[PDB]
Amino acid sequence: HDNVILELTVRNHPGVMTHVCGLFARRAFNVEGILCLPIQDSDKSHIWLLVNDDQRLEQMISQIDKLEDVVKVQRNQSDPTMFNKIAVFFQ
Amino acid sequence: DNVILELTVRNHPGVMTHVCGLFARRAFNVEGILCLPIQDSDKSHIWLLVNDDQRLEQMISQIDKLEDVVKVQRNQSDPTMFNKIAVFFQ
Ligand SMILES: CC(C)[C@H](N)C(=O)O
Ligand SMILES: CC(C)[C@H](N)C(=O)O
Repeated sequence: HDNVILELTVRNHPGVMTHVCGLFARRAFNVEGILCLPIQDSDKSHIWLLVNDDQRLEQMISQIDKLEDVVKVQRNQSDPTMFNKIAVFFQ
Repeated sequence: DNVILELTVRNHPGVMTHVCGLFARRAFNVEGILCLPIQDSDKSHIWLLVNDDQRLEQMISQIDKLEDVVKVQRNQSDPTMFNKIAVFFQ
């Protein structure tokens, strides 16, 4: 499984997830898993995307950070099996 | 006060943009998301944690009408699933 996990720190405002996924949509780029949780006592959230490793990711990652509501992006700084662990309880 | 809206959708690019776009076009914030692929299928499950809202009534028929949304279920998952997940994440 050549997947990578992008962990985004975003503003918790309407529209943010549509802007982020929209960038994958415009590249015909499937997102495999998503988690989004608010960060307590803040106006921000984390979004985790699970996507396949692709030669276009580095430029897409740069495009994600340029979004006004994305304050930060990390790649493969999350538990690599988090979606396998979550799935076990919720399927 | 929150509710989970549960979608079965086609696991294809742009599908999550179409779903979240419905909320964005109403300035309706989404508090929690989980999306997981359904194994041995072309579908994924999406759980959306949102404020139970008079607006969420009008939205629900809009979501169901999306070509790529296979099924909509509402209030069938305890909203604490997101608190349970959260105890394990930074
Ligand atoms: C963080 C994200 C899910 C944002 N709350 C939105 O509704 O687009
Ligand atoms: C199901 C959803 C996350 C879809 N795979 C998409 O990339 O929009």
